[PDB]
Amino acid sequence: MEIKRFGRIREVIPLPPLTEIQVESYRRALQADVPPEKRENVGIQAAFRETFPIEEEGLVLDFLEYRLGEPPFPQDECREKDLTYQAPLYARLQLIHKDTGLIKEDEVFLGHIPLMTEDGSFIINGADRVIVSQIHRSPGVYFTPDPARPGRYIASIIPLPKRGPWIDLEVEPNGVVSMKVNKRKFPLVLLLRVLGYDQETLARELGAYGELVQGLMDESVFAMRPEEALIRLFTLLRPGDPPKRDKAVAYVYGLIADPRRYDLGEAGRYKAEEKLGIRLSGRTLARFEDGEFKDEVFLPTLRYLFALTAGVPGHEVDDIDHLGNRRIRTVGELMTDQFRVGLARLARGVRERMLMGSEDSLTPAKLVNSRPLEAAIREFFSRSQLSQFKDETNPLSSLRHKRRISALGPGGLTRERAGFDVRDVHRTHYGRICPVETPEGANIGLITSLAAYARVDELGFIRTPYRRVVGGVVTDEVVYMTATEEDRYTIAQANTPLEGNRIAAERVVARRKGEPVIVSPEEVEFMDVSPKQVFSVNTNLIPFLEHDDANRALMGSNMQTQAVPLIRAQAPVVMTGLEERVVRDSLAALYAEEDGEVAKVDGNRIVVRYEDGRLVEYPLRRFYRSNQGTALDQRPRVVVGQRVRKGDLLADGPASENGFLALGQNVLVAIMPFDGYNFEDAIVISEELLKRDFYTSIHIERYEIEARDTKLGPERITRDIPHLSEAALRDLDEEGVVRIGAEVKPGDILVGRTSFKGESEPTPEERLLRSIFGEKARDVKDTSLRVPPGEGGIVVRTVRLRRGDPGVELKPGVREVVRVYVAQKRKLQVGDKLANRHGNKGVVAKILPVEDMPHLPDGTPVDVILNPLGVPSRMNLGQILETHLGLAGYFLGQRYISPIFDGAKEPEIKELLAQAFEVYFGKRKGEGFGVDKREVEVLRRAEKLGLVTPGKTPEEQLKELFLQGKVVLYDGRTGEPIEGPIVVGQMFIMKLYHMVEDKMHARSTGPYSLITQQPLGGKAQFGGQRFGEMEVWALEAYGAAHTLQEMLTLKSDDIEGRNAAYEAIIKGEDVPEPSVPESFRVLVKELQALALDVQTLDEKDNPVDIFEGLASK
Amino acid sequence: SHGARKGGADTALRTADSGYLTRKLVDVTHEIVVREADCGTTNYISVPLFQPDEVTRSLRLRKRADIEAGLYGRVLAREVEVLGVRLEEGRYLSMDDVHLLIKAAEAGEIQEVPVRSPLTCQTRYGVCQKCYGYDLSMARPVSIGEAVGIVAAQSIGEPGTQLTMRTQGLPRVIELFEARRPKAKAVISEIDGVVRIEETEEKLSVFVESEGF
Amino acid sequence: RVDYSGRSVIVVGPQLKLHQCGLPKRMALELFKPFLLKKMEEKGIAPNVKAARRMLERQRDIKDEVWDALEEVIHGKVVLLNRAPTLHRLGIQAFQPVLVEGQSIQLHPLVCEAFNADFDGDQMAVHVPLSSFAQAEARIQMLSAHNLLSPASGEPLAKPSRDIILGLYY
Amino acid sequence: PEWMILEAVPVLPPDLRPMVQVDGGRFATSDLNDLYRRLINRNNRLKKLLAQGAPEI
Amino acid sequence: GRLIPAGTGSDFVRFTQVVDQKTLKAIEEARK
Amino acid sequence: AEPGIDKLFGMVDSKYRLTVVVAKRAQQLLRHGFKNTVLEPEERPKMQTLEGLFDDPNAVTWAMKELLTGRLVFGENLVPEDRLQKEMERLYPV
Amino acid sequence: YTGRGLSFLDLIQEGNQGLIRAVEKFEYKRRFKFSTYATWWIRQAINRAIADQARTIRIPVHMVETINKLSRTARQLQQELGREPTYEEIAEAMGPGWDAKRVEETLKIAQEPVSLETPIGDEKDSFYGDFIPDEHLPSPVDAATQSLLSEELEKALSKLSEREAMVLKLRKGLIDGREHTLEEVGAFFGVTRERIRQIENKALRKLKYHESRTRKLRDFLD
DNA sequence: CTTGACAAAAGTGTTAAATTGTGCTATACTGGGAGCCGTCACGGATGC
DNA sequence: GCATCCGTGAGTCGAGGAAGCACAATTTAACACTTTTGTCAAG
Ligand SMILES: [Mg+2]
Ligand SMILES: [Zn+2]
Repeated sequence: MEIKRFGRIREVIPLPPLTEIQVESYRRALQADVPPEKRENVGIQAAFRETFPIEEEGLVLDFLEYRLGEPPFPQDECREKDLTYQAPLYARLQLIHKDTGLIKEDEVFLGHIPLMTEDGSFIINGADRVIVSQIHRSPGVYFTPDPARPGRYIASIIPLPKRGPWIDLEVEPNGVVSMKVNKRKFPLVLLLRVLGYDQETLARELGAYGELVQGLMDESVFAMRPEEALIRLFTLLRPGDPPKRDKAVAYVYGLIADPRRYDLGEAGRYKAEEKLGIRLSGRTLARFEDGEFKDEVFLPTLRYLFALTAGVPGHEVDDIDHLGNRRIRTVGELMTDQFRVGLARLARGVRERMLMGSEDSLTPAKLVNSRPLEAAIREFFSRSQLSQFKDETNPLSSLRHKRRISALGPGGLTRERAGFDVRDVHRTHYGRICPVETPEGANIGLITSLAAYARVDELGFIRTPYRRVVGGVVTDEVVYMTATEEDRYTIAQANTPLEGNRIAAERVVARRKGEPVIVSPEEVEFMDVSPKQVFSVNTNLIPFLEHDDANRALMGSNMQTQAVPLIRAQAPVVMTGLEERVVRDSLAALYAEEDGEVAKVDGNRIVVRYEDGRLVEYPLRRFYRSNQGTALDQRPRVVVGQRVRKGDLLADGPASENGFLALGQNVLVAIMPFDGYNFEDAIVISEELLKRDFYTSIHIERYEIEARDTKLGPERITRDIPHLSEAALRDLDEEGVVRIGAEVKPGDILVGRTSFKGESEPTPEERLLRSIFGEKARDVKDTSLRVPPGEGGIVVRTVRLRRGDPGVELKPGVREVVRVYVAQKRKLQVGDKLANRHGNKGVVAKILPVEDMPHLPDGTPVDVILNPLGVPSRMNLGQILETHLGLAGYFLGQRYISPIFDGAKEPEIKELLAQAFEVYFGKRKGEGFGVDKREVEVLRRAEKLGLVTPGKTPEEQLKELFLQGKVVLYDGRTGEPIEGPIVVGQMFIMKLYHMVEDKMHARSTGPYSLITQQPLGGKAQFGGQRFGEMEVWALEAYGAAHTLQEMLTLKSDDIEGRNAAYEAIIKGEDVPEPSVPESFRVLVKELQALALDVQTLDEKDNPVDIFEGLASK
Repeated sequence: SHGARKGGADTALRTADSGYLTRKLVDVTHEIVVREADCGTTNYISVPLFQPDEVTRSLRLRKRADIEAGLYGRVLAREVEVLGVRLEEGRYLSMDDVHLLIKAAEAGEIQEVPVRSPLTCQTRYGVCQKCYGYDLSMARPVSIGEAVGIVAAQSIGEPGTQLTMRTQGLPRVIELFEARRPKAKAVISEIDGVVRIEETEEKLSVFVESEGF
Repeated sequence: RVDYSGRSVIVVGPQLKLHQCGLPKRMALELFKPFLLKKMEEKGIAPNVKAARRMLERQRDIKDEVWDALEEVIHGKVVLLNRAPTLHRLGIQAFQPVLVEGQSIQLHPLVCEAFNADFDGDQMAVHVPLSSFAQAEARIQMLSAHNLLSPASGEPLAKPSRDIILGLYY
Repeated sequence: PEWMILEAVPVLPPDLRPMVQVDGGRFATSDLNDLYRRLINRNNRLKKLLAQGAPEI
Repeated sequence: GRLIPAGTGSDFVRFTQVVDQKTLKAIEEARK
Repeated sequence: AEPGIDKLFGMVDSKYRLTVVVAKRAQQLLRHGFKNTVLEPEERPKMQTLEGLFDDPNAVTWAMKELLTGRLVFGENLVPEDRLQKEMERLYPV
Repeated sequence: YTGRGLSFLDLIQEGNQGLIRAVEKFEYKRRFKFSTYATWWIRQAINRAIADQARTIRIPVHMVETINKLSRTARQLQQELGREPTYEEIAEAMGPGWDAKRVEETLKIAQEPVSLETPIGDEKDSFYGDFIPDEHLPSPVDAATQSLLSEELEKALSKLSEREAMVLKLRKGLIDGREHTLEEVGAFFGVTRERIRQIENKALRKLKYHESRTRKLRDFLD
């Protein structure tokens, strides 16, 4: 299967490491490789240098250096034992007695820092988790126009999230500038006087403007001394507190001058310098030195605001939604922030501990309490919104999840607090954030995916690469630039024709400040690297993207994530070229480090002899259960003695074929309605797919049980379960666990557990029964683990962890835990959801035999039948072109790589189809067969429809039909041909994770809630279906009063009513009349608890007791 | 992609508003039920067959769909004689009757149709059978005891998602049902009279003149 | 939340009548469990209700006559199919269940426009009316074949659709 | 009107604010138990302060 | 959780009684 | 649709009265074990079982067929409920 | 003392109580300032209040001190060893009379109850109480099988004689009361204890014979 | 139908060990810490 | 008449589970002893 590549755009640079956004940021944060003396003031090192030294105010706790030890357990051990993959963090601290002049130095153990795996995901509590980058407003100074009053602007000073209050500066109608902090508004003149500014300085600096400077001059504040002005400012900010100079200056310093409490940030400082044209010494609004306050940013901000109000040419407002004004916090920044919070708590504990208790005899180890830091870190890595449970259905799933950017999370936007402004695709999203890919629904526009070529810079601003164009020739120099820098140049398009390096087109389509323009080659300053940089990883994997509507390409890209690995997965016929890169960068496959020869090949491990001679053994991950239940296995693709070059493939990862991403099957697809089984996106498949095991996956389910200690006695996991026959215990071994390899069905026992019964006398009927049968009641009862309905399979693994095992930290009171991994081989069935890369999705509605599917004149039946009516409404024409190219490849025996927006076009597909028809019909001519009568009738009908040129021979008409992508398709039932030619091709169809087997649920009676006594919800808990308000409204509209009453009382919460109804049904009688629900009783009791007398009356207004006298004294 | 994302966000933020409006409509008209065959009221509404078009400034026949939506399955309050056909009082207007009325209007014989409507229904805590008309789900007079309030609320709220959101579309419907004061509210004449324009560069004033006011 | 309620993915059934839906055998067994126990007690399948329930607990202990008893039970009875959101009153419709081999509910195409349901992965809930009043209300008022006109406008709501219209026009 | 000021605070039945033991042995309780505990603690502290002749502040 | 005053729960149709011919004739004969 | 549904709808002034009558007749048939049916042995609804044809156990279908035959008198304030139940028990003991 | 389970104002009020106690017990003859003596009582009252009121399930002060000492020892060993200590090291460091089992039980006791209203998921639409079944009230299946067992037992007892059935119901609590002893039933019937035992055994044997010949009551035994 | 001998099952009465609750620490300490933030529209009082 | 603070609302399913120390007052496990049967021989 030779690969033919289309396209004329030559990329000067390759795709950057797709996981670098997660990996490089955490490497910068930890700095575990750089020696401590060479560490820069970033990340947790910056946090240490910020919080430390701690001063009692003569005891000083200073920090010298920190180191990270080797992790106690490897990744596999942490996953198996449900541990957290982390490295021990120790800090070196010194205690200095200022009065005494003695130093005590020792290394204190601060705790454990979770480590990142090579793929970019953490292992928290044995579960793979991914930290999602958060997009937020970049700190700095912005100038937004006031919407309430036209012609006026308001200045906003934004620090880092939870690192200071937002400052507002506004021009009041009176002409006096107002500063707003923490919802409190006051005259800015007071705080400006606190910074030691005189009338002459303000007159000389801000006087070259309108009446704003005159309004800024209030002799009441200017005549006031800076100390009295500071006291008045403190009184205005915090009323009631006594005016004290020390407290006032401390509060002001902590509000606008304390680096530990106020942090504008590196990005904020850079933005302030870029906008206001100043050089901030630090990252604070004001500087407290020599016992006095010095201005840093307030005066330049006020000057810029006054100039913008006046209307100077060089100053303009700032766009809040501009992607240059919006930055990204990766895993490193969030982890550093949480570490800083924990370290601040630790410093507070040290300070409150170092001033009390044996001050002379102190050591840094005793003072330092590391519990708050570890608590904050574990809270961030477990219970944070941005720390999401890893989606690893396929390597592409994890790859996208690591590259996701979420506007939600702690300190960010909210799902229902977000308007259209944040959800729209700004003009600066070009080449930095994927426009099409986003989760549709309530989270559309709030979660996005990073572009393919985009990379987050040091400050957190997304950059995109552009080729420098000078003198009309495009050079190989590539500049990674942000949106604010991008807005200053005219950037051409990657599809502009080039005569080598010189631009050939006289009229070049370019972008100026985000708007499309037509310019000359001389005016071109930058060029796009490639069309791929605009779209993310998923969208770059959709061939013929230019022919798909954005709303449907969104669905296609999203569903590419949900495709499950298949035991016979094969790469698509029509590719875009990123499959190999996705597989390589997802770290799912196995590749040789350098040149060498493979010495041993096995299903479990591969031993390779490199050129230097060293033996390297790579274990093969075999049938490991992913987070989503899919089976992730690596299959060797080499043989003993085979020589491999550096970077060559050694073992295919999950959902991969020879290093190419294989999320589905290449199946013969015919586009035609079929007996209504294609109705409303439904898909018809052939039984031939099941015969040769296509769309067949492996799913592993984990069932966990725990034997604990109980006051009644310790629960024992044993094979001897009381009142059970030998048939039920056939599969259980001597230890009470199901033997490995046994087939389990719903209701079968996986592990046997007996629990001591609560000491309570039995009901008299049971006692009489026991006396009649002479069977003494045992002291234990069956509490074993059984397969839930709708599940089962083959037991493939049993893990038994016991208390006292090395590294197994069981919860207190739990003797042991048993986990059973049961694997089932799922085949395609009716109700399973299939899809394709172009967003065409549907559930399999019929599985026809091979003899019923339409077949080609050569006898080849089609495998999948698609409804054509899904094309015109969804406007996803790319699937048609993929079908044509797949037909050409199927009859030519080759695969194609057509990159998005630069690849296969209509003439190329037509000539490929011409070659395919040439070989296809030459084979028939050589076999000695002419033209079918049915083919002749179809050709006549087609020429009546204008599809083929009249007067040509049947061979020429058939060739024309093939060039149109249509073939004469016969009917498998009647044998007569389909009256019109049918588009038949080879299309790549994925099997999605949504399967009817895991979604079907039913329930008659089961668990009920605690308070309302209503049935629970969810298939896992065996709950009922929610009959919400809208269903009740529908029942009322039908007027089904009795059905609604039943669904409200008999089937939901009428305890006596439901018990009597069940007893009547099992006795063959009709259910009785329902009674008052328990929910209304809860309502009445809660209203009474609110001191409201709710009484139910009758026709004569007499009270009616709905509690049957149980609540009456 | 800008327009596609705008449409997606519009749909996402419109489905919730449509559902909330449907909930309001259900909760305000949950008590409306057909409670009697006839309340005996003599009031009615004159459904107009002609719309006063302003570009031509004259009465023009309304669309067939509008007349069908406003007259199908309704009881005639007063007997109507059109095209030699006498529709007596208390006769339910079927589709054939609506088409006959439309043809009569096209012949210039009738201007408005007097029909019984829930607005004029005097039934307490509900409506009457002869005021509601047909049960549109069965094309026959409404059965006594049907929860027409819930049906009405669901019928109004179901196509709220299909309305375009981009004073127009679903927000217009919401502000109409809430009786909200529009921001760009129109100016209406409080009393009848002759209009007089006093357009001047300084101010624009309109005078309504009567015999003494 | 209600008892005797299930949920499953829907697929298109062209062979079904307008008043029929394809209820999976397992879902029917679980939803009609008390009626099935009573029927098994009536015949010789089980001695009493407890033995029948124990037989139904284990999948491999279910004989072939249990399915025949289940088919006998559902004779005449109907189940309510529901699809969220229930925007209008036709979001819940009564259908006569038909036992099918599989795990997906077979839905008639004509009611799909009434349900606003396609087959791109939709899920629907099944509810079982119990008494004579509920069954009569479902079969007389809530039946799919009895609600052919839309209450909103009076025009037909269960009418020919995409493929049907395409074929008839062609 | 004087009924609008509570002299005796009603207490919801404990089953509507359950303190249940899960199968794992952990105890799960509602926030109403915590609110009632805070109210009772403050009331008893006020009673003790009044009995001890605490100052007006 | 009561019977709603609409549809089959409406007072107009809630109290309707169905009786056969034989039992009705027996009642009339035994009464009159 | 149910057999003869148009006639059943047209025989009453309100469809909910039809539903009430059908449900009450079905419960009356269930209580007496189908011994009070007005259907001839050649008119009883039948179901196809592997053993053979048997009587239909769905009381709603029986009530609908009986009301279709037209031998059932339905209305409001016909006879006292207690007297009606006593007479029906006397005629058809159960 | 803030952040230890009690709010700031509660700590202030408990310290006020301790201050009142200190004023009651203060002596000025020793020439020590009031702050020195009052601090002891204030911190004692605050700590006692924290021990007695910071937990939903109250724990005695001695057990609170034991838990605090155990936590301090565990923290010291954790910082010394650079890892989380096992129960053996903690028990060894605590002192005599402590083993791994006692440490595990103390840690189990020190487990605060979990709130029933803690949300799970990005949306605030789920709670713990939605996933905890009610295992107190009998299920419909349990009530149905209890009623079936009662009916079957009543039908089976009909085969017994009038006196034997009454004796068995009295002796097994079928009259909703506690199982009457042999002497009580004998005095009720005016018969000696031995004859009551003999007739009860004979009736039980007859019921066993009937069950063997019918096998209509075995399924309810479980 | 009863009349005596035995052998546990349960209850009564101490006994200290375990558990629980209250009292007491005497240099001098004398007013808090966390926020902090991207939504719009619509009652409806609250004043000027 | 109008600017402004406050309160309420913004779709449905499903799938997501940081002192000890002494000392006195209260409870209870452990036994020791009558008391009460449950049963067995004697017909
Ligand atoms: Mg759908
Ligand atoms: Zn009326």
